[PDB]
Amino acid sequence: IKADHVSTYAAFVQTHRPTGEFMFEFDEDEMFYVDLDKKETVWHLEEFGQAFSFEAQGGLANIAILNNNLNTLIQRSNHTQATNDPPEVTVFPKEPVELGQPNTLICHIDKFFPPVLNVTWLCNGELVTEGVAESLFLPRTDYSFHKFHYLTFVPSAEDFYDCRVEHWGLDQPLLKHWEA
Amino acid sequence: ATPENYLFQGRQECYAFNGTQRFLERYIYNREEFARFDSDVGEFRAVTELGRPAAEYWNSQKDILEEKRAVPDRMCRHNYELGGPMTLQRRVQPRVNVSPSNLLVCHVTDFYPGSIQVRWFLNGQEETAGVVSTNLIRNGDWTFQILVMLEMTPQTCQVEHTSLDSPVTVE
Amino acid sequence: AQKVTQAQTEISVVEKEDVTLDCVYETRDTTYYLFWYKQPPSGELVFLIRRNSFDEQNEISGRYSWNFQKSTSSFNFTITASQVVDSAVYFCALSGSARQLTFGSGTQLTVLPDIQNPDPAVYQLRDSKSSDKSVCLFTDFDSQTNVSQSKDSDVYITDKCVLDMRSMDFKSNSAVAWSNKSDFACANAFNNSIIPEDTFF
Amino acid sequence: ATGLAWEWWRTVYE
Amino acid sequence: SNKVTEKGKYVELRCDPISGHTALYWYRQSLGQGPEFLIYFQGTGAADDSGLPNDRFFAVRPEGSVSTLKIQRTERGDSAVYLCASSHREGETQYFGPGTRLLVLEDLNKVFPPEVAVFEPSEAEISHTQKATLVCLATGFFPDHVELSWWVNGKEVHSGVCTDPQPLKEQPALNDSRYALSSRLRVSATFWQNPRNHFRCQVQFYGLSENDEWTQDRAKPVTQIVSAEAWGRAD
Ligand SMILES: *[C@@H]1O[C@H](CO)[C@@H](O[C@@H]2O[C@H](CO)[C@@H](O[C@@H]3O[C@H](CO)[C@@H](O)[C@H](O[C@H]4O[C@H](CO)[C@@H](O)[C@H](O)[C@@H]4O)[C@@H]3O)[C@H](O)[C@H]2NC(C)=O)[C@H](O)[C@H]1NC(C)=O
Ligand SMILES: *[C@@H]1O[C@H](CO)[C@@H](O)[C@H](O)[C@H]1NC(C)=O
Ligand SMILES: *[C@@H]1O[C@H](CO)[C@@H](O)[C@H](O)[C@H]1NC(C)=O
Repeated sequence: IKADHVSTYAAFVQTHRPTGEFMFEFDEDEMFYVDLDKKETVWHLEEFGQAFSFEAQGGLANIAILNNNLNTLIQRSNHTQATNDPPEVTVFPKEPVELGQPNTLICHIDKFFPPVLNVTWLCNGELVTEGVAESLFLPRTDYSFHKFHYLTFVPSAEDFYDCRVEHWGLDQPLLKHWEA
Repeated sequence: ATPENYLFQGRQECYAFNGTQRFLERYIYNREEFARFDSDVGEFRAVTELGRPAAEYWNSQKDILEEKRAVPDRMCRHNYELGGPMTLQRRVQPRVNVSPSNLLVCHVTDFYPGSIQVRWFLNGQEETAGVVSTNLIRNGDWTFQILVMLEMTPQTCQVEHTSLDSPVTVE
Repeated sequence: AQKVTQAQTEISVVEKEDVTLDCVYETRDTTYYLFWYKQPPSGELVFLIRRNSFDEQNEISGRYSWNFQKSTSSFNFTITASQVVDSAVYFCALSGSARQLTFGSGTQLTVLPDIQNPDPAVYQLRDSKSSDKSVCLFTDFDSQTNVSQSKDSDVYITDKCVLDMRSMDFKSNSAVAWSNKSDFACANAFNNSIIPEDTFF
Repeated sequence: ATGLAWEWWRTVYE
Repeated sequence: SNKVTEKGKYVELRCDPISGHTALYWYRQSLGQGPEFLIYFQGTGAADDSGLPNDRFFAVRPEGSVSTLKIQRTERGDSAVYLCASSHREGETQYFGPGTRLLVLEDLNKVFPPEVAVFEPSEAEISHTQKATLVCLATGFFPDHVELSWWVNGKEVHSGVCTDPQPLKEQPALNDSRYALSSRLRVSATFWQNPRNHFRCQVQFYGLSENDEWTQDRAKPVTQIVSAEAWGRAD
C-alpha cells in the first residue's frame, strides 16, 4: 500500500497474564496506550500528552469487544492453540559507549508468539530491579510481537550484562551477553 | 508442554498518501487473520473460512458498513491532521561519532526521521569499497540508530538528514 | 455533548385530533441513531422507531409519522388521529458513539375523550356489608369538567379516568368519593359541578 | 477538539 | 417484579435478556423522568461507559444469559425503577424488559396490606343510563405497590376498566402515609343484572418476604392477594 505515514490501532486479548493491551502506533512507534487496570491513557512521550488527550473508555470498550470475540472464536476454532514461535534477541547500547558516561542498554526481543514471556536484566549475575524499563508488546505485520527492554547503566570494563528471556517456544532460557 | 492459551487481536490501520486516507480493519485469531474491512472495497471480506459467517452478517447490516465507511474522514483524516505537528514534523538532531573499534565505524544516534544517508570520505574522496552499513535500528524510543563500517588503510563521516539544514561532519 | 431535549411537559388533546411531539438531539458523533419509546401507564418502554443517521428520506406510512431534520437537529413524532389508548409518556433516545441510550426528558400525552352526549350524575353505590364506607360516583361528565380534591380529611376523592366499554362505544369520565362519617352524603360531596347534575335520592 | 478518535471493533456473529 | 428493602440491607436485581442478544443494558428511571444509563454488558464482560452511581453499585453477567445488578448498603435515594434492555448485537435496537421497582424504606413496620371491598352499582344509574358501574376500594396499604385487576366469571377483563394512575394518601402530609386506590368496572345493565355473572376485584400486594424480619404482633405484610367479590342482582 502506497503510504507516506501509517497510523494503526493495535489491540490483543489472550488467556494468560497480558490479558489485554490497547495501543496506537505511528510508523511502528507507539504513541499512547490505555492502562486497563488504571483506566487511564498513558502517553509514551510527555510532549504527546500536552497536545492531545485520548478518551480511555475507547480502549476499554474495544478490549471488551475483543474479549467477546475471543470466546466466540475459541469455540468456533475448536480450541486450536497456535504453535509457539521462538524469539530472536539482540542487545545494543543506545549511545556509543563511553566509560563513566551514563548510557542506556536496549534488549530487543523480536518475532515471538504468543506475547507471554519472562524477561529480567542481569548485571554481573545479579538481578537489576532499578533503572529498568519495558515497552509494550508491539505488533508486527506477520501478527507476531516484539518487545523492548531498557536498562540505564554506567559502562565499566569489569561489568557484564545479560538479558534473560524466557519463552514457551524456547527450549531453554536464552541469555544475551553484552559487555564493553 | 506449552500451557493452554488462546489469543485474539486486531488492527485498525490508516494509510495516508497524497491527502487520501485508506482504512483497514483486520480481525485476527492466533495470528490467523480471518476478516478484513477495506475502505477501497467498501464492505467486509472473509480472509479464510473461519470468518465467512461474520463478514456476511456485517455486510447485511447497513449501519455497520456506514460506520466503517465514515472512518477514513472521522478518524484516519482527523487523527492524521491533529497529530501532524507531533508526528509528521517530529524532528530530532542526530549525534554522530566515529570510532576505530582495521575498520572504521560511524555511529549515528538520536534521529527520529528514519530516512538518513551516510557517506565516508577519505582525504576528501568518497570511498565505496568495504563500506557496509547496518540496517536502521529502531530503539523503540521514537529514536533511531545506524552504523556504517569502512575497510580503511591507515596512513571524515558526513551525514545528511531532514532535521539538519546543513550536513554534519565528524573528523 | 450528547444530550436529548424534549421541552414539551404535557400535551392535552381530544380524540381524533393531531399531535406532534418534538425532540432536539444534540450529539457530536458522526454516525448516530435516534429512537422513540412509549411508556404506557404502569408499562414497559415500548419500541416505536429507529431512524439511522444516513437514512434521511421521511415518510408518513400510517398514523405514526417522523420528520428527521438534520438541519434543525430535530426528530418530531406526529400522530395523525388521536385515540385514548395513545395516551402515554413518549421518550426520545439517541445512540451512536455511545452504544447505550441517551434518553431525553418526558412528554406526557393525554388524549381526552369526546362525550358527545354528556349525562352528568352523582350516584350512590350500595355500602358493602364488610365495609363502613359510603361511596359516591360522579360519572358521565364531559371532559371540560375538572374534579376537586377533598376539603375534609375524613372524606377522600379521586381524580377522573375514562372507561372504554368496548362492546358499546360509550366512554365515560368518572370520579369516586368515600368517607366513614354519618355527615357524608353523596349529595354535595363534590365542589365544582355542572348545573344539569342528576343528583338523585 | 484536541482528542484523537477511535472506532469500535465489531462482534463476530455468534 | 417489585422489591421492598429496609435501609442498609443488600439487594440484587435480576434481568433475563432475550435469547441470542449479545448486548445487555441496565437503566434506572426515577420519578417518571428520563431513564439513566447504568452499565453496558457485551457478553461476559462490561464495556460500560460507567453510569454506575457509587462503589455500592456493581453488576455481573457470567454467561451473557442473565445479568445481576447488586446494590450494597441500600439508601432511600437508591429507590427507583431499574429497567433492562437487550440488543441482538452492538448497535441494534434495544427492547426493554418490565424491570423491577426498588424501594428502600427506613423501617419495614410501615408496610401494610390493602383492604379490598366491592360496592354494587346504584339502581338509579341502571334505570337512567342502562349501565352499571362497579367501584372497588383498595385502602390502607403501604407501599404503593398494587395490581388491581377485575375478573368477570373467573376471567380477567380489561374492558370498561378504569384503574387509577396513582393512589392517594390517607394522611397527605406524611411521607409514609398509607396509599389508597380505586378502580371501576362498567358493564351492561343486563350484564350486572344476570345473577349467574360473577365479578371479583383482585389486588396483588408486593410487600415483605420470608427472608425479611418481622418483630411485631400483627400479621406479616407478605406479598398477598386481597380480593373482594360480588354476584349479580336481578330486578
Ligand atoms: C514465567 O515464570 C513463571 C514462574 O516461573 C511460569 O509460571 C509457571 O508456569 C508453569 C507452566 O509453564 C506452571 O506449571 C503448571 O501450572 C499450573 C497452574 O498453576 C499447575 O496446575 C500445574 O500443575 C502441574 O504440575 C504438577 C507437577 O508436575 C502436576 O502434578 C500436575 O498434574 C500438573 O501437571 C503446573 O504447576 C507453574 O505453576 C507456573 N508457576 C507460577 C508461579 O505461575 C511461567 O510459565 C513463565 N512464563 C514463561 C513464558 O516462561
Ligand atoms: C470443528 O469441528 C466440527 C465438527 O467436527 C467441524 O465441522 C468444523 O469444521 C471444525 N472446525 C475447525 C476450525 O476445525
Ligand atoms: C494526487 O492527487 C491529485 C488529485 O487526484 C492528482 O492530480 C495527483 O497526480 C496525485 N499525485 C500523486 C503523487 O499520486
